[PDB]
Amino acid sequence: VSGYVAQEKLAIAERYLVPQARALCGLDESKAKLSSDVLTLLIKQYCRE
Amino acid sequence: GSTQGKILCFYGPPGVGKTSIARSIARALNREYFRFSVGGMTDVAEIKG
Ligand SMILES: Nc1ncnc2c1ncn2[C@@H]1O[C@H](COP(=O)(O)OP(=O)(O)O)[C@@H](O)[C@H]1O
Repeated sequence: VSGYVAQEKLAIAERYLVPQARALCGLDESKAKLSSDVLTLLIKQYCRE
Repeated sequence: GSTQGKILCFYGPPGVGKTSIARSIARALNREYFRFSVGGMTDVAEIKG
């Protein structure tokens, strides 16, 4: 297995990561939306790994 | 809703009141207090047994 491209992390995190952590805090999407724009800013800036 | 976890740390020069606020929060939330130093510990018998 390899690493991941900057854009690639977006398609991961919107599906396979965000809902999981949403189940960790026990909320549903109805009250805690997180747009794509927040995700691209996150991965582009705050985490280079 | 429910209680939620997160870990937290305070840091600064010794004796700033770190542990003091710890216990103060412990009696704020009403949770029980228990210090556990781990500076320089090595053996696994004191952590896992
Ligand atoms: N704002 C504050 N209010 C009350 N006590 C303080 C404050 N700042 C520092 N102290 C004092 O600093 C000392 C440090 O204690 P503590 O936080 O319990 O452990 P540590 O030495 O690891 O910081 C305590 O005796 C405490 O009274």
